[PDB]
Amino acid sequence: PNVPELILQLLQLEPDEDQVRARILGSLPDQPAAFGLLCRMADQTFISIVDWARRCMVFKELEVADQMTLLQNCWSELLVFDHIYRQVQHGKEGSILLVTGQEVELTTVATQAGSLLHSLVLRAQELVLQLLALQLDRQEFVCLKFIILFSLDLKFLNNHILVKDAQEKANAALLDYTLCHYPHSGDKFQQLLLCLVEVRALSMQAKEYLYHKHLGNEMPRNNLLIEMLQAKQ
Amino acid sequence: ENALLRYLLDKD
Ligand SMILES: CCCCCCCCCCCCCCCC(=O)OC[C@H](COP(=O)(O)OCCN)OC(=O)CCCCCCCCCCCCCCC
Repeated sequence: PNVPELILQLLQLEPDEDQVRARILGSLPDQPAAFGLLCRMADQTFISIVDWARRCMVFKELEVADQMTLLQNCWSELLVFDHIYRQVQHGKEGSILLVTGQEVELTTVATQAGSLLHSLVLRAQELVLQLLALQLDRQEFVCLKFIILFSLDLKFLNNHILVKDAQEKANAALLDYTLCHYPHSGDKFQQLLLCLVEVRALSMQAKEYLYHKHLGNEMPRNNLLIEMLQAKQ
Repeated sequence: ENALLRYLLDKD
C-alpha cells in the first residue's frame, strides 16, 4: 500500500492519458507493411521517450553532457521496453499493439518479415509472456524504466554523486514495492532484474537489425534511430 | 557528440 515516493513521483510524470498517441505525428483485401510510416512512428516514440527523460527527477538536474551520455547508453533499451510493456497491456498472444493503436497479427509478420526481424519480434514476445507471469504492473514499469535510464556505470559521467544516489534509490524502491505487493513465491525483484538483462540483449539484436537495413540503404534518409546508432556508443 | 540528443534536450 505504502508505495515508495520515487515510484509515486514517476507515475505523476507518466504522460499516458491517451496523449502519447495523439501527439504522435505520422499523419494518418489487405496489404504490405507501411515501412516508412512504421519508421516514422518509432522515431516519434523515441522523441517522446527523450521528452519523458528530460522531465525525470535527477536527470533534469544533470548537465546536458551527462544527459546525452545516459540517453546514448539506453535509448534502444527504452524503446524495446516501451514496446514490451505495450504488449503486456495488450494481453494478446496472437498480435502486436503499436503506439498508434494498430494491431499486427503475428501471422502477418511470419509472412512478411525477414530472418532477423522475425527472430526479434518472437524473442520479444517471450519476454512479454515472462513479465505477464510476474504480474508486471505500472508501478514496476515506471521504476524499471528509470532504472534503465540510469543503468550506466558512474565512471562515464561527471556527476557521480547524484547518479549513484538515483541508481541506489531506484533499486531500493523496486525491492520495497515487490516485497510488499507480491508476497508470492519467487524473488520478484531479482526476476525483474533478469528481465532487464533480456531487454538489453533484445535491444542489441534490434540495433543489428537496424544496421542491416542501413547498409542496404533501406531506411528513410532522415531516420532518427539511424542517427542514434551512428553516434559513438 | 550527438547533435540530435542536444537538439531534443535543448528543444523539439
Ligand atoms: C531499437 C529500437 C526499437 C524500437 C521498437 C519499438 C517499435 C516497435 C515496432 C514494431 C513494428 C513491427 C511491424 C512488422 C510488420 C511486418 O512484418 O513488416 C515487414 C517489414 C519488412 O520486414 P524486413 O525489414 O524484415 O524486410 C523484409 C524484406 N526485405 O518490416 C517492417 O515494416 C518493420 C518496420 C519497423 C521500423 C522501425 C524500426 C524499429 C527497429 C526494430 C524493430 C523491431 C522491434 C521488435 C521488438 C523488439
